[PDB]
Amino acid sequence: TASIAQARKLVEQLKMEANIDRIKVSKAAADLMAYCEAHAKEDPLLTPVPASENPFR
Amino acid sequence: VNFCLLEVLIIVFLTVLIISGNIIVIFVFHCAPLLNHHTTSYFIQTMAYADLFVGVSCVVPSLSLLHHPLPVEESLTCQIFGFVVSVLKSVSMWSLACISIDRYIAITKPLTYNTLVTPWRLRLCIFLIWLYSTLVFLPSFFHWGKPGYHGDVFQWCAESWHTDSYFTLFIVMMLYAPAALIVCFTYFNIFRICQQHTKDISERQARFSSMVLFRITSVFYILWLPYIIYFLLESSTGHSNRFASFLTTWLAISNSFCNPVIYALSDSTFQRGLKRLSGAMCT
Amino acid sequence: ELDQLRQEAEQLKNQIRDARKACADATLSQITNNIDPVGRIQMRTRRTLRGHLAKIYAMHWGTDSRLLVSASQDGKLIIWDSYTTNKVHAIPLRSSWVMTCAYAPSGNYVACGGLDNICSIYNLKTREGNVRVSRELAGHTGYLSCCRFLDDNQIVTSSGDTTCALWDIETGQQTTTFTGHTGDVMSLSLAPDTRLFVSGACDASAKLWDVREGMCRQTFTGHESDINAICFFPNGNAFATGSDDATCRLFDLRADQELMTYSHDNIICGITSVSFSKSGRLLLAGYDDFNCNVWDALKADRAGVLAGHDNRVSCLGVTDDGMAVATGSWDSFLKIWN
Amino acid sequence: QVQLQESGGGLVQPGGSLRLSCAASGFTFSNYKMNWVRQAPGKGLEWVSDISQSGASISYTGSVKGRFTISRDNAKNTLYLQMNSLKPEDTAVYYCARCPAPFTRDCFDVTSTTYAYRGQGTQVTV
Amino acid sequence: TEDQRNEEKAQREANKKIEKQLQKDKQVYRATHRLLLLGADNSGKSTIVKQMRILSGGTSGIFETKFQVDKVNFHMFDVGGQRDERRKWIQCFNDVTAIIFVVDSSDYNRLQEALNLFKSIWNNRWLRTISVILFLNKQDLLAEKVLAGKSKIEDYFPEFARYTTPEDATPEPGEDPRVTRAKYFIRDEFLRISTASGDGRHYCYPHFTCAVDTENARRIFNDCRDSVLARYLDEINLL
Repeated sequence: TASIAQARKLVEQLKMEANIDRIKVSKAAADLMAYCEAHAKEDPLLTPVPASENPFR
Repeated sequence: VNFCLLEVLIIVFLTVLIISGNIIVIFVFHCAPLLNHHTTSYFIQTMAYADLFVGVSCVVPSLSLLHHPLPVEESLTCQIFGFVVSVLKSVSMWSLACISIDRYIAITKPLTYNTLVTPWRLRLCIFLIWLYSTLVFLPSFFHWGKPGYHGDVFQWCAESWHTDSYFTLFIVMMLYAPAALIVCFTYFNIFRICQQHTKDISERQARFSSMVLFRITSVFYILWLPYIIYFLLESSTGHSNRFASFLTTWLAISNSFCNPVIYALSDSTFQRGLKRLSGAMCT
Repeated sequence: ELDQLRQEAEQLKNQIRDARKACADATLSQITNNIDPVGRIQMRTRRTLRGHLAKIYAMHWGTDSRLLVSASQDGKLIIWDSYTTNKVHAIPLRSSWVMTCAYAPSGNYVACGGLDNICSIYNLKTREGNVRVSRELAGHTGYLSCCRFLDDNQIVTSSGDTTCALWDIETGQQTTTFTGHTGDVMSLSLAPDTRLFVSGACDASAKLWDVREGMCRQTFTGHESDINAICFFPNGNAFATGSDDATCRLFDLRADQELMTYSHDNIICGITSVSFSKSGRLLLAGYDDFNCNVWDALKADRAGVLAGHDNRVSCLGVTDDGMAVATGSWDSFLKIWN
Repeated sequence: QVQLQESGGGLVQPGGSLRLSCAASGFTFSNYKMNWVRQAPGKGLEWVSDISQSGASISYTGSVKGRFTISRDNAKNTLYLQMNSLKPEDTAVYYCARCPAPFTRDCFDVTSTTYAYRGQGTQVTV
Repeated sequence: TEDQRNEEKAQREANKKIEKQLQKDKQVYRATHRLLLLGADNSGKSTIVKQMRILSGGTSGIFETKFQVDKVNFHMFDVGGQRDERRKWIQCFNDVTAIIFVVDSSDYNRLQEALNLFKSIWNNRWLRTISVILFLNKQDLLAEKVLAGKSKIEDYFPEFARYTTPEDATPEPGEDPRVTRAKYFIRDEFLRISTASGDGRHYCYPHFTCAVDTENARRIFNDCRDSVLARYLDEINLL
């Protein structure tokens, strides 16, 4: 009773990754770079700011 | 005027290496703060302060000999200059002794060391170093005698002021010798402890098969001993060698920069702080 | 039927791997050759926050991006004003061995947890004025390695009993359990959309969990060793795991597989903490060579280093506005970088 | 995925030999110190043997010190336990186990209930 | 504004009070010595912390034990609450002066597990500097086992037959010398671990303790004193 339930559970807990509609990894790269090019200027580490804007300087 | 130039070249060389490194030691201790929270660091800071006052007090022989002799104090500045420098070296040497006193405590009471040696009593040791070194050398202003041969620079100070053999005795038995004997006792005991410990570790290791504080203290002491030896002889005898007096005094002032150099050559964390300075403060 | 279904799960794991290989149409580094490199990021210790007695093992920034909380194993949970370099509060913890601290988004609460197996919630904006523990969340058996507030009434806590849990502070019971992990759960990050969270464990697996259903949405096993710390990409559609095999990894949620590795041949010690910048272009990773390297997260290039500590860097955080980084470390001193 | 598959195993006489194998997947084999662990029936997990990253440092538990011998093929990514002179207390389930961190000398493999980087295990019996 | 400068002055006053409390607890923290207790369930770590306790420990999570001998604060942590894997929560005990590692010396099938655990402690990169106060416990049971026979060290350790006792004690093993051959051999099996690793950053301190004993706190005192003294001599060589 427990063994069949656990085996069915493990098959199901792999099946949900099988049920994942895998968007292509090229589109994954496109999404990552599109978020980074969209938010490029508002990043202080990537785009340094003057000491008037910088509260630590 | 060539001879005074030959005298002043070595002392301006001593100024331009004394001045720079003591500030570097303070900036490194401020930069690396795990290095900051040891007891020996604050005494090394106290030495850096005393050596920086040594530099900014020996700037004035450069003014006296480099150009025409300039008393801006207009009446016997060398005397108070002596009372600066002769205290300051004492302020340095007793500092070594107090380092030894903490290290000996760090060996004698190994566990309860932080119970024994606290930053309050640390600041109290530093304050009594400056206070004791100041107040015992005070009768140099009382004309009881010239305190030491710091002040050989100026041709009235080198000839008119006659040092006192008695005052020479009264300064060495409370400031010059007790620092030496406390360093001797503590480093003898610590070297004994390290020998016995290393013998035990060698035994326990071989049963189963298949000292920058000492270095800086010893360099300071050997740079300083010719000065005190000929100081005792020219005081008790009264017949002096001007060449040896000049050389031994500015050799005893030459020990001022020898702490940052050797402590940079030795210590790993101090080198990490100094590479942090050389990386960050420059560009 | 038991070994038959175990065999079926074995071919199912193999077909998941092969279907990911079929769905790995183009890698990230293939297309990013047209991108200009990020350049050399050089960052400096703007503030140096002193005043911890033992190793700092966790920190969390504030949502106002000025306050932060630091946790250290002397027993003190300290709230620091980063601007003024003033400790706003100090908290004597009941048990000093703590491994995590979390700052509430509202700021009224702060969390901590560790080897005493209770997640303590301290109220900051309190009636009396002295901060005190408001709740002690018991029920996990392993050590608590990460906690994160969703709100003033929902916190997810990871644990060393291989189970994450979603807790109600007001009742004091676990609303939901998340028991899929095999190894000790060492971190968790909640999404920007807060509907879901990913958690990494010592079993080299990072699992995506939905907070409302409470079931394992996804699993990723691309690492070799213990995943120490995890962090979502700010878009919420990816996350970066920092693991003890001297590599960071980027996993996308909808691709359901690894994207890139963030490692070099020279670096051989473990990631202890990992974080993201505001745009997510710079991936930040603390380490055990006493430094903090920053990578181009799109190009996988070691594009800077933050050397300011002489013990290992335990915790790493980035402000919500991005203006600062706070690298705590085992040398008892935390540092603010820009 | 970090996957260790066992091989060898099966029936052998009470004076016989088996070459237990473990193929490794999903990690650089050379970086990890490898171990052999056995689960005896009615007994907990107990460490049998280990080998360093380079194959230099090799150790065994005392019941099997002269009898068993291990070798690891980094070309084939396989950990080998030549099992000589079986006893009935040598009959157990045999797991290869890599140490949790790479480039390290310390190991925490043999645990009471579960450890992430063990294999599935092949049973050997009388 | 004026009110903002008043509020930042209040921030400075709060920071001053917090820093005063931090130094006031820093003195206590540096006065107290933290110790990590490790072992197994059969190894009498419970009774050993019982003689440290009798000469407020909670079960949940850490079990804490506080004691002093010769006015030195010792605070030692039994971890009774976590799981069976310890590769991560052992990293917390990196600022510890000394690990007390208790071994059941009379059970020779768990001795190899104890040796592997000691080897992991000695070779852990975050435990490379912590001395290990080894406590080979239950020497009454080891003596009774070896004198009783019917269970041999060569069953679980083949190299016992090529062993003789180099140095020993008269009064405690004075019943029979063969148990001495036992009680030092196990000791060497730890010291063979304790010697081969590292350039002397930490030191093992083996001890022989029965079921009930009194000088456990004194032994922890002297071995912590030697380890901290060795730390300060390595600092004298460095600082």
